[PDB]
Amino acid sequence: DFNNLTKGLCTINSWHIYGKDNAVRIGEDSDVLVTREPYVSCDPDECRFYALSQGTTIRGKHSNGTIHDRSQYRALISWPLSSPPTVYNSRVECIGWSSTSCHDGKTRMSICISGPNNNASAVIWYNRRPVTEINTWARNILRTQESECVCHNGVCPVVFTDGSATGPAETRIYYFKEGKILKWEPLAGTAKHIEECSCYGERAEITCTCRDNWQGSNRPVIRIDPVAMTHTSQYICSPVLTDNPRPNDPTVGKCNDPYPGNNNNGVKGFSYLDGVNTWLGRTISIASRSGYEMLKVPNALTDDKSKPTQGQTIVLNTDWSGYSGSFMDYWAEGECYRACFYVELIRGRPKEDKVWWTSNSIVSMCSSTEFLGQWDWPDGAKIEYFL
Amino acid sequence: DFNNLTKGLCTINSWHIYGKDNAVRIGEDSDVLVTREPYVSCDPDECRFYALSQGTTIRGKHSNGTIHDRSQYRALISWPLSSPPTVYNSRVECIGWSSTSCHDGKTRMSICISGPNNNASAVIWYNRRPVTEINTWARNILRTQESECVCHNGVCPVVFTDGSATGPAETRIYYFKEGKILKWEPLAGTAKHIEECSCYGERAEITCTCRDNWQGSNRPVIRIDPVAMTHTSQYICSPVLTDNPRPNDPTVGKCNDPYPGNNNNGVKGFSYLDGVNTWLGRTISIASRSGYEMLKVPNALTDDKSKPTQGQTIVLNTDWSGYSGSFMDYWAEGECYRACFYVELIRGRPKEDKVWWTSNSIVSMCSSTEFLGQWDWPDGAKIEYFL
Amino acid sequence: DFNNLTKGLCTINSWHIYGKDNAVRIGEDSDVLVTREPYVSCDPDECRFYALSQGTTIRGKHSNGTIHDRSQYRALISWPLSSPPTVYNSRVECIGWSSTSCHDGKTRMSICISGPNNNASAVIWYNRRPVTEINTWARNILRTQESECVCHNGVCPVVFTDGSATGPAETRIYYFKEGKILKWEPLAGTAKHIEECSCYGERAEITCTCRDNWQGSNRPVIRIDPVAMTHTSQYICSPVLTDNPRPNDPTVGKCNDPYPGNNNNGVKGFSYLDGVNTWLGRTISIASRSGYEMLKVPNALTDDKSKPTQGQTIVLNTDWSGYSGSFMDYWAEGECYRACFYVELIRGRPKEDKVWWTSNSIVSMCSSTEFLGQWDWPDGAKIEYFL
Amino acid sequence: DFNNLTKGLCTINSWHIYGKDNAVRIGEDSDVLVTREPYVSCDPDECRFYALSQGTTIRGKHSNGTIHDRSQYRALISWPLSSPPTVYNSRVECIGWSSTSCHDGKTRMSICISGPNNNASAVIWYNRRPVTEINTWARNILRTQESECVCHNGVCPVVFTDGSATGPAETRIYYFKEGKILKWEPLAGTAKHIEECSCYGERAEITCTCRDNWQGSNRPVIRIDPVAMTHTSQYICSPVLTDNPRPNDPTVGKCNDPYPGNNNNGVKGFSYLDGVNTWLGRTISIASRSGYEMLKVPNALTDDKSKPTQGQTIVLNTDWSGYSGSFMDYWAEGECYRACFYVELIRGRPKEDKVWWTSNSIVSMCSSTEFLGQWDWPDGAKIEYFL
Ligand SMILES: [Ca+2]
Ligand SMILES: [Ca+2]
Ligand SMILES: [Ca+2]
Ligand SMILES: [Ca+2]
Repeated sequence: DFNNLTKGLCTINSWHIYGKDNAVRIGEDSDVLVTREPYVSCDPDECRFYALSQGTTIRGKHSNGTIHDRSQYRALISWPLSSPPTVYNSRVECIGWSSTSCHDGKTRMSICISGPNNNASAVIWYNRRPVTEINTWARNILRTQESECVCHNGVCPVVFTDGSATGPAETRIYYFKEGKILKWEPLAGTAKHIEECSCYGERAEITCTCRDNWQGSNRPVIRIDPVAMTHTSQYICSPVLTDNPRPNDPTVGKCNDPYPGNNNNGVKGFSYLDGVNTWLGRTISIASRSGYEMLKVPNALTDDKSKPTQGQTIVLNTDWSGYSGSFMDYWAEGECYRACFYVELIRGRPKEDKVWWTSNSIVSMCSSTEFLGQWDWPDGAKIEYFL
Repeated sequence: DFNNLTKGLCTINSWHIYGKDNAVRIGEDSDVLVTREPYVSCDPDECRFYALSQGTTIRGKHSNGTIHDRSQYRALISWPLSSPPTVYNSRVECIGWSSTSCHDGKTRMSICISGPNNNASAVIWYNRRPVTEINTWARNILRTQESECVCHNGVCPVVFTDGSATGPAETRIYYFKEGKILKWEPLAGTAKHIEECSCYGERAEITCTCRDNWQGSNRPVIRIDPVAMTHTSQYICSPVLTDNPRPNDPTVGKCNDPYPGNNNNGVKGFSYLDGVNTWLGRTISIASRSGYEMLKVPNALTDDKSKPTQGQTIVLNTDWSGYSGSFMDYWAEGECYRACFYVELIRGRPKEDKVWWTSNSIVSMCSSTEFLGQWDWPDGAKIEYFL
Repeated sequence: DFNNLTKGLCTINSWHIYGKDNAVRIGEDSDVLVTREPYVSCDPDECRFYALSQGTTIRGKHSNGTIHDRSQYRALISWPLSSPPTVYNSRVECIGWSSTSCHDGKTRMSICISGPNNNASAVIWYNRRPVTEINTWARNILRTQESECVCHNGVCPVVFTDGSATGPAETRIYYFKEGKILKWEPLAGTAKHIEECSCYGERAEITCTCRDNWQGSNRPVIRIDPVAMTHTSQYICSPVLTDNPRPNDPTVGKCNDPYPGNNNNGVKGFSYLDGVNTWLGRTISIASRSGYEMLKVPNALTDDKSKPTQGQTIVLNTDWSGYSGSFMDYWAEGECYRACFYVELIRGRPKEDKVWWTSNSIVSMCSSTEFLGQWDWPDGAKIEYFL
Repeated sequence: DFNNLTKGLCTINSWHIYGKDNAVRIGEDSDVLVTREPYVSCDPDECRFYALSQGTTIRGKHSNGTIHDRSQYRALISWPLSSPPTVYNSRVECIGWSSTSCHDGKTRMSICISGPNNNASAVIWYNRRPVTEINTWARNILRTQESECVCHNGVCPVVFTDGSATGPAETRIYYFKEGKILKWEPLAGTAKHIEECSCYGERAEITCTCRDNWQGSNRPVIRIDPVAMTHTSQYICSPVLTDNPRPNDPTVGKCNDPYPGNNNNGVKGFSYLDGVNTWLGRTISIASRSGYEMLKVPNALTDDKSKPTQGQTIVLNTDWSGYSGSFMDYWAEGECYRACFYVELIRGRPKEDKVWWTSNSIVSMCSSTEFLGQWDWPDGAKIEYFL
């Protein structure tokens, strides 16, 4: 029967290692697939890794050129937790270069976009069969979250953007039930530009922290109500800026406007916005996708002067990071939802020029109410063995 | 309980990418099997890829010579949708160099032919055990559809041809129930020569678009009634000729005779013949198996002057195609049958001489009532990496 | 519930290809295990391939020396029908260099022997746990059938030999129920020496055709009654001699004595002994394990002048064969038991010196009441690609 | 429903080969993972192999350096019995460089420790989700058993040590029920230092034979009562010393004190302590982890002069051994618990310098009431093929 967001977030006093696949390490001498834009997603019975294959192995010759995002040979694949995405164990969800996926309690919905930049289309799959199709409205790179959606009593909303990446675009929230469209609505609120939303849900409310690609160093937030099927957007108020690249943290920041300083760029990220129980993730570098850390900034969403009270380094500044996004095991035992996240560890091009490919591996963490010691969790591949 | 063709075809206003395995790309550095003559086929619970293995990997040395059709080391294998047919994940159905396969609702029937050209035999398997055997009647290359059959309340007919390929031959429609022969009957109607039939069924009627190898540039059609166990054949009337090689489209074409101009050659193909809701597939080239496209030609079967009103390019003329065939997920949700098809993308010999093998990959599409933008879906392997 | 041999043998008017794995072909560029002494065995729900691994891949370096039979790194593995025995898909049954295995209807019993030649022991496994252990009685290479046993209402007898191979030895029939020993009894009847028995059962009777290694060119037969738990032995009377090596067929042969002419050698083989419905298998060569054929010799067991009335060549004399043995799918649909068999196709040492290993692949056939044309089914590997 | 230790140990009159994976042999030309610290563990339905991956294949280049114990790329993986731990078949349990795992009857609990040496933490997983977290108390390499725990009516105790390895440390027995902490208690009794406990349970009592790393050549024993949740410790009295390195066996030994002679070193080991039905395992070498043997020393725990009455060599002194530990199939049929154990066969560094890695394979044995002949069970890899 349909899942229903009835619990709230547990208290996050630190983070524990949840998953880690060591793909590029293992892929130096194994049949692992070149992938990117990963995420994690739970069924009622198991949690899995997810990514867009590039349709080639890392050591395969057809890996030259996989710095490229959109092509005919990309796909949404998933595999067992903490395994590497191999040729022999990966399951294909749908064909496309942009995706999102979520179980509703009864079964799983998966969405893939393919197409030329000016004539793309989404095919919504539900219970492993195609059900609904949508075409470019703005006709400039139709695209979704690149991480899991969230459902509540059968309704699962998904944010798409179609249009420019360095300007005004058209974003829609679609509300699906059983893979079928219930309704959709243009973006509302004060957010200026929306990309790659990272979502979670608790107490019958869904929160997505997204990416303003053309203006904002602070991150927009869509809050969604899955029962009334309406929404609104804003920016995180805090001065602890969490996009990349970004300027340095000011002492005061914006609540309803992009904080300026870098244009036309960002990375996928997330946060858990929960009163004083609020944690933001970010690359440590402001210039580069390097390092990763979590920061406890009470009332970040609302308090425009808020600054960190506690923190945890996940990846050292010397180590390459990348995209990141939220997920929770909604069918786990317990009185509250335990917050989890993942970081994509990009390897290869552009920063690592001596190779001709671009891949990644995954580290995943979840919260603890304990205060656990911290380690750092690098990819751990040695680029020189690929030469 | 037995499946019953009770729905009709949905409205096809365009086609969406359904499946794609990228085998030859992935097989440059993975243990993928050399195969050909693929197809797709659905059980009640999952849809799979199917093909005739050549009993060797692509990079394996025993791949030299796999331009050859009939040998002791060929087999019908199936694998998970959109995976590549690998050594470690493929399931063997039966041993043979010609096949067809279909689930009847209760369980699956698979048919393989093996033998020397003059002493071949079919073994009908049902629920993974061998049940019934048939011997060459004409004693010249007993052969079947090379794509899935169709059932209705337990009866699943299959078209075989035995005899010459460049002349009069003996074709039979066998009607199986539970893997056992109910009846068979010689070919009837006006079709002159029958090979490799592509079949679908709706509203308790089965339509196969086949291949006249010795005369026809227009395609013969067998219509089958699974309740009365009778049939009849014809040719598609339209002048939009859909075999290969073929002459150019005239302004008027044949309904009960082969349209002349090329002898003793063709390729497997298909169509969905549904009033104005009619779509034909073809190679774009008339000379070569190059490119692929779908064309909307209302009343093609009956209207001998019919010409296209809408179209979709699937594979660009610069890209190699090959066989193609129909399938539908008869156990999918919905009020109508959503039409699907697949194209075999041949690589290697004969057209690509620098390698000593011949393999292929698969693209598969299904219909949408939407009007989706179009992309082209090439194999995407780079023949030079095999050198 | 326990299986009960209640049907009789179908009429065998010819043989159809049942299974074929092409392992050595595929193993030239895949991770396939060096094996030997294969067989086939059916559960209620699926039929599988079985063999003794040598604990190395064919292309692996540790394959030098696998001409050797008994070592610490051998095991009974099984795998899906017609796949090759690969590292990633094979299931280990037990550890040993001699084996037999059979499902009793409720679950499967598997028996492996390991040890030094003078201190060997059998461990009987039942439902994948070890249950019963037996030690060398004669203390000279304890050994079993190397093909599947047969059960009836829970009782499954197994023939072991312990002792000399070129002389008098001690053979016992053990009767197991639920993996536990019910009873055992020394060999009886007129057979002089027993090795590697190939067994089948019909109408509550079990027939094993075995191998007299020190004297007989004609094959001994143990007939077993699974209800009374007694047995008796004999030789096949016919002059169509079916061991190897062997002299030429005389016009008259022995019923209760070894036919003389070659000493201290043989190969595993089988027959189906059923009135006029009797078929014997043999290598075509008398000198070498070359070629394979089936022969219809009515009343072979009893009629000491019987000579062939029909035949089928399975492997041409120019192609290497090896061991062979019987099996039937006792849970198949139908009024009679359809007779099946397999041939081991040995490759490498001794006959093929340029390589340093010894492996094999499998062809398997079952009967038809039809008269099917015949093909020949060689291994099909090309020894020169291993150089 | 929860498992309940209600049977007692069967009579062990000898040992039979239970499992053997030949990983390093097979890993010379297959995608097998570098691992160490293995063990075996049974679910209600199957028994599996377990080990800490090093996140690389043996032939992979990232295997240089895997002599190292604690890193970010290690994990607890399990795989099917007697298979090798491959990239494509291994299941990841949790992320860490120290572990233990046991099914309680209802489902399985797995515990992994990760961290820097001074800020480590345990995450207790239960039914494949994380549930409970514990932090370093002594802040010097938090560590567990490196072999399976044991449960009784839902309570499963686990021994951890935190502190120095060559001195006084802090050891705790935690008692888990449903993955949650019931209670814990500091170490008690006369044992001086505790590491890597090997545990079994019979008649509602749990016995762990552990390792005193700084003083004892004789092995400490924790006996645990899972109903009262208390414990006590001691040393095995016997003079047949079973650590390594160790001095030579005296004629008399300690019951409540470490027997002196080697400092600050040992290996994981085990024993089954059962009146006269008592068997100890040990390396044959006193200097080196070489060879392995079992010894029957009646009343070893209590009788401080006890010396062997029977024995079995498992691995010859010329062959490398390593860790060892106990397990039993608590859900096996029968009136008593059949005692099993495993030996880790280390290959590579330190003793085998010409390679740059360190891996192992597994041999596993269980008891028989029979008196079975003995074989020796070496790794069987040939280090020269890795050069
Ligand atoms: Ca930005
Ligand atoms: Ca033609
Ligand atoms: Ca003989
Ligand atoms: Ca010690």
